[PDB]
Amino acid sequence: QLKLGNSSIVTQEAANICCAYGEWPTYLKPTTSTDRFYTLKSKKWESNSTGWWWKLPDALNQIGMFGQNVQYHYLYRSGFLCHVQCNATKFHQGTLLIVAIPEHQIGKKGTGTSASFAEVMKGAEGGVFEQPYLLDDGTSLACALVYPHQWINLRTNNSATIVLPWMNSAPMDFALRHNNWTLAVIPVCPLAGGTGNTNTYVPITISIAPMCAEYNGL
Amino acid sequence: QLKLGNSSIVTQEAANICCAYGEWPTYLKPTTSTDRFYTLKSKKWESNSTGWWWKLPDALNQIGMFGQNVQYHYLYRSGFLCHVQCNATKFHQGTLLIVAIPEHQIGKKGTGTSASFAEVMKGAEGGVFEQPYLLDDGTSLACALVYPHQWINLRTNNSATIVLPWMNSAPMDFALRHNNWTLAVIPVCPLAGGTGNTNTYVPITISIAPMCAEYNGL
Amino acid sequence: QLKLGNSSIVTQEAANICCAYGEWPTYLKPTTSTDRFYTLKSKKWESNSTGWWWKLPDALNQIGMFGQNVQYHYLYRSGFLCHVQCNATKFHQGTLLIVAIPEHQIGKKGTGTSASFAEVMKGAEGGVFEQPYLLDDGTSLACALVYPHQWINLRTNNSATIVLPWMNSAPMDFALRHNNWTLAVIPVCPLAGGTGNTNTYVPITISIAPMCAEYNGL
Amino acid sequence: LLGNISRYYTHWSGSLEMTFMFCGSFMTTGKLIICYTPPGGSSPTDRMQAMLATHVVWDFGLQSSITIIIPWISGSHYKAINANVGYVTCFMQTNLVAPVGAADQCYIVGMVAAKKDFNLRLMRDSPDI
Amino acid sequence: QTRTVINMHGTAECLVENFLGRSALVCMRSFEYKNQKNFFIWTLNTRELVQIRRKMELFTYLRFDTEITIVPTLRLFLPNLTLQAMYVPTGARKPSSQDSFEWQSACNPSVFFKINDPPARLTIPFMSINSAYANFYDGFAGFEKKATVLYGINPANTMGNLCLRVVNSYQPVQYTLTVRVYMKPKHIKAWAPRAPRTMPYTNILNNNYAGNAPTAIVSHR
Repeated sequence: QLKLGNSSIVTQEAANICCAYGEWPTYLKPTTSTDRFYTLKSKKWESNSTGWWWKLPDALNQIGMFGQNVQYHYLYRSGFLCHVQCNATKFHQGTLLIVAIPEHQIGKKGTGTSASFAEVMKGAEGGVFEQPYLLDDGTSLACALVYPHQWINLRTNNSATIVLPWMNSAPMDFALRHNNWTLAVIPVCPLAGGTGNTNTYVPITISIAPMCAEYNGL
Repeated sequence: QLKLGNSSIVTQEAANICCAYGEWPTYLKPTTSTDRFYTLKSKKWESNSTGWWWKLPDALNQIGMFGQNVQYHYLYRSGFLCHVQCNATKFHQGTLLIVAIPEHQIGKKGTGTSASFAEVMKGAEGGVFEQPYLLDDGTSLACALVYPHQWINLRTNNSATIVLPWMNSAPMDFALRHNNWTLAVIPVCPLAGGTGNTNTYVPITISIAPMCAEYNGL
Repeated sequence: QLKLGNSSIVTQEAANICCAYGEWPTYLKPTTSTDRFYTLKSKKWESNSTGWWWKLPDALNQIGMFGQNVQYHYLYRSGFLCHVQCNATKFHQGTLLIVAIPEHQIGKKGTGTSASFAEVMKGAEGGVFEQPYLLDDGTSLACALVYPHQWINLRTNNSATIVLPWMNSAPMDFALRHNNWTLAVIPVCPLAGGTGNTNTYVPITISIAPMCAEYNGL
Repeated sequence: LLGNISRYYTHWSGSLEMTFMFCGSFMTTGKLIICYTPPGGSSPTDRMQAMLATHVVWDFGLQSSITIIIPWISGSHYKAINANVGYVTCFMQTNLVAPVGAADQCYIVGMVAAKKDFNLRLMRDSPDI
Repeated sequence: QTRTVINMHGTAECLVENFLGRSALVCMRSFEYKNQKNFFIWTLNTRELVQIRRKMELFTYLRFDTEITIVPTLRLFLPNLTLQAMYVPTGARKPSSQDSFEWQSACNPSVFFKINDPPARLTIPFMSINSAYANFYDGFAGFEKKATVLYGINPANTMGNLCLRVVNSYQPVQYTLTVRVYMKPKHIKAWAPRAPRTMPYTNILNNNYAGNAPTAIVSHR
């Protein structure tokens, strides 16, 4: 039962919580009770789904005291603890690949113009892959394992944990229009809980905790 | 994950691997990379099945380097590690009795003439009990527990292990036409995985490893 | 009476068995009873003969356990002990030059196209010099003494021994289509056992022993 | 990553590790035979060929994902005749046991990596783009 | 069909420094001269050539010092013309024309060479405001919620511009001068390697893929 600040979340950790590139997040004039777990809206993992993605600073611009500080303060610097729970019975099957892409430049298909502020900055709602196979990046899903990756296998491994440090080429950056990380949950193998489709949902639960958070300018 | 020589097999051992009559097999002019696991063809355990039997020296006369040496070399002397895996879900039920009969003289029913070379020497394919209740031996299946025996109970015990030493009244014998051991898998209680017979197979996997193998005459 | 592994051969050694360039053959994941003498078919040394040549890896591709390993294993590395016996009475006369040519690129006379797989890869049968004087190499038989050489003089020296190490610019190479060595027996002076040609044969006996043999890939 | 990085290098040699991950239900059970054929040898076509070569019996019931370590291999493009190296094959050891609940269909996903013994030597342009 | 027995080597060749860090022909602009314009302007970016663009896009962040080598070339329809290569850093007005006041500056570094002389070199140090170049940027240059501000362009990532002027532009002969630019990174430090790209390119300002098909990379068996 994990708990940061006031909020708590019940976990099912059974293996070492791997830190992204083995660096535990830390903060180093700038600087405090907003370091708490935010559980995003549950997402339906249908058999015909493609894949979801949340931009963490974008995802937390409007959520509680963290959102209030980001709207008030001109800068930020924050690590992210991402907990993903695919909730299903022993009967269900499939594989979720959780990839924390650094600087995931969204790429439209068969257009000249780039993605606008609307298509990129979903916020708390999160986005959906048009082409999961190409990560909407020109890359391959086969090559997506270079990034901090984990597997939710509906057999054995029913939850994933990612610990993202401050990945940016500046000590601090802006949350309003920059996205250091992109947490992408992609179904590698389609959900096949063949119970006559009594409940095809098998919803995914995302929980983001901004750790070692500091800001500049009150 | 057991492995002898080059080949490996994934096991589900959860209890002491009982040696037949408590003797670990050993070799004692005569004498070497053929000590590897040979996984025989999977056998369908239907609800109406009777029971299967493999004669180990007969079963391995045509399999790989062991078969090549047996065909070349006039003698042999080899212990046998027999691993039996009945693969089924938690829903299935039944009991497999694994008996390693020493010198299992096959006995036809209601005939004067004895069994010919065809009926006895099945080889890799293996044989089928005409009367499982009488072991095709004039004995009783009730009395079959004097031989090295184990139970695959589809609850708890889903795999069996037997370790047969050199059981013969000579230091060495001939593989081409003598059968020291007979590994018999007999379903005591019929398979009753009553899932509407979606998959009535529940196939059995045999894996024989000739341990402490030596031969005489190149 | 020399003997490697199981096979033995009776020798008539009377002088130091010279190693090719003074290096005793040795082997240095890759690595065994195939290190035995193979006695090739006897060759008639008629008065009008030209000269014979065996490509050692080619000569042993089809001979016994060595041939079996070469056909199975993708690589090899082996030294060669070559014993040549010219069997004749005290009455006969002549000189055999035994030259172990490294990388003896066969050269056709008065043609544009190079020698095909048939003309080069004789195998156990061995080849015959079209022009012994030029070694089928563009070189001279006069210059053939730079290679590891020995003399069977029908007076005094009635047998020759060569000990070829691993001569290749790689630690290991392929036997199927590469010939490190070429053992060539060339009659410098014609056989003149003038006994009224009662028996003009005086047959040559070749015996090759692959020493320090290792392979890669079962 | 192995292929994309190595296509920038003409000369390469080293060992690999291949991880096969099963994507079926928890209740579903079965056996596969995964055999490695060294270079030169023809790719296996029947279980008897697979059961003789360097193989592993991968079981879903016990082990979720299996790892096979391929010993060091080599190849070069360098007239053009290309190159050939050993194969890796998988044969259905048994049926696929699934209860009334779990789907009949299942998926297997492949993974490859190079061990610390891998080496890339001669740098050339990749013809991908 | 192959003969390969490759012995074990060192890791010298497979260094990131030796991979990214060597000269590559990025710009091949030509200019006619006949009986005011046709000056050389070039934005410093690794995205112009597809091969080096993919090789650089293998990594997220990377620092280097840039050796820019300019090779002149004269193509008459050879006189030793004077060439001036001026490296204007970001935030300085670009030369409006050949006869522009920006050339006669006391702040913009430049080199004077001629055709018969060896090709010119400059080493521009790690120039960006940001502590490392970002090949990809999941943000916006400005704060305006308008199409005017382009997506995925860090304005700190600009390395400045290089402007080459042929001082002897007015000459008795009609010809063409072709400028070759070679870019060589030095002391390269790389962080957060990216997934190698597969599909072709459209433009330097954007990562759109058009399509070896977009539904299948490898030619199907």
